[PDB]
Amino acid sequence: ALEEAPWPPPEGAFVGFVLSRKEPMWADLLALAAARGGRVHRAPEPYKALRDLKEARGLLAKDLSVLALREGLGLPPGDDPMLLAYLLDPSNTTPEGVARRYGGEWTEEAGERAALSERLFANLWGRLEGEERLLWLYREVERPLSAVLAHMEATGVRLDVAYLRALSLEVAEEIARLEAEVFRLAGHPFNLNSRDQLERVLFDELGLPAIGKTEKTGKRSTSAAVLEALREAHPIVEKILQYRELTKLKSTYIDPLPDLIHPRTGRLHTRFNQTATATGRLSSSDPNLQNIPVRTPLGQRIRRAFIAEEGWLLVALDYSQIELRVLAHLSGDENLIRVFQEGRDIHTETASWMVDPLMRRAAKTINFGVLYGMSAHRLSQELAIPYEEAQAFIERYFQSFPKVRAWIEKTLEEGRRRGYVETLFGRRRYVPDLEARVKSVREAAERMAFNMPVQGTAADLMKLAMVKLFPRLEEMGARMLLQVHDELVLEAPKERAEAVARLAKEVMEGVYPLAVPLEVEVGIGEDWLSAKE
DNA sequence: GACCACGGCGCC
DNA sequence: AATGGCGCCGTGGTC
Ligand SMILES: [Mg+2]
Ligand SMILES: [Mg+2]
Ligand SMILES: [Mg+2]
Repeated sequence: ALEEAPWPPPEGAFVGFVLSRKEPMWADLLALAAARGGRVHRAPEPYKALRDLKEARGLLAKDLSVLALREGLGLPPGDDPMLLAYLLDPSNTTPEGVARRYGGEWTEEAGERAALSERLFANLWGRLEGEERLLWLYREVERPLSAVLAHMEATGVRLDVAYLRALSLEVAEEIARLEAEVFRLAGHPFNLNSRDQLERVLFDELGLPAIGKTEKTGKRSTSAAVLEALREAHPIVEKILQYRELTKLKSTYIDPLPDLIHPRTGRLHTRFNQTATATGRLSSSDPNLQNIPVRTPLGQRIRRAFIAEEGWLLVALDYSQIELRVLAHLSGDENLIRVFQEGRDIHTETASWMVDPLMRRAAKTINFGVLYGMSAHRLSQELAIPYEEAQAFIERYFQSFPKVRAWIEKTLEEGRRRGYVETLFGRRRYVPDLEARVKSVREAAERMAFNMPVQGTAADLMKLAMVKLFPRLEEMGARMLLQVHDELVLEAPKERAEAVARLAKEVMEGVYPLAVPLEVEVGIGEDWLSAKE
């Protein structure tokens, strides 16, 4: 429909582009086009044409920006219809879906993608007419965040490859020791990576008791939860659990990651997906750097591989109990607020009449369990305690936090009536199953509905913090590298590391004052692990 | 080679 | 913390 016109397009044009593969740091830019004023302009030479653009404006704008940055061009992402649609309804996660829903078709041609971006923007922008709070999120959070994310993705993080290569060889030997032992105990070799073959050995051959079933197909489960309950029923179980941890870590982190170092940067580059979750959280992929191990000994060895550039240091910042602090704000519960106001540690309170680092991490679990409606039975089982004691603290927990219960009840009722729930800033998630006539389904929905305002507000705060923090770091010559939901990892020159850490901490803590203070813990170090002071 | 569903599990 | 939110592994299957 659009009149074909020579490259370049006029300022403000919407861009379309085709990548050889989804990851922009690795993609070949196959085609580039732009649409505006009833015309479409197709670039004869996509790479060179990139220099003609003032900004990347259109579907998946950030992806193009990342590729431009990769090529040394400071091309910032602007409007992206995906972000508008994601704010309207976070189930809007793909261009295929968004195009279908809001006025077009996602094809494989740059020109059509440019045209599509233009008309989708017009339509979506119109749908936002009147949605003042979603507009504010778009302008103050999502749109500027996309530029920040573009820089993070293009910067990447340094990884000690030789170290991981050496580690792989060690872990391989330990795994061989484990599988050889398991096979002896089974009385025959099988594929130990097959949970189906494992199922038969444990429950049919060795005749161990099958405890639970798998969700979709009803097989006898061999999950860690089950194996843990059998650890003293046969010596093969512990060996299997150790085999699981080692192969999990080797196959997911140790072996793959070193092979993903980019030839130009010498660094590892993730993608931070901005329209991928139902709550407003970011996600990370290709590879996921938001689930790097940290809990077990080997897991910590893996995390140590993430290092600062020579002459620089990593600065790691974490919000402390951001979700509970958020819950205190949203519910307005006086006591829970008094808890954070008076700089006390809540999990401690409960831990005493329940200081050990285990008698606390057990008090945290319970606190969150009752929070999510865990009954006196369902919780007394999961945790080594009688049903009585379960129902016991359940009643008091809410006796002392009455407004938390009332907030949950109010949130669900409104969710049922409106069809959606919302964060502090008005980000929405639609949850229709709050009215289902099947209890298990309805109650699953209720746990999602109630979680979203809390997890989503925490996400809103972190995103806003990232938006505020980025320009300050640029001025100081520091970089933002990673976000892990309630954590940030920065890279700073050694001489400036301490100042950067102080500043970033203050920016994060004061991003948007609540009824309770936000607290941030900060560490500095040569690697991701050591940086967690 | 690709895709899928699944069970399973890494992080927040 | 993992109840909630994700992404990736190998297996088993298909195309
Ligand atoms: Mg933490
Ligand atoms: Mg799954
Ligand atoms: Mg296969």
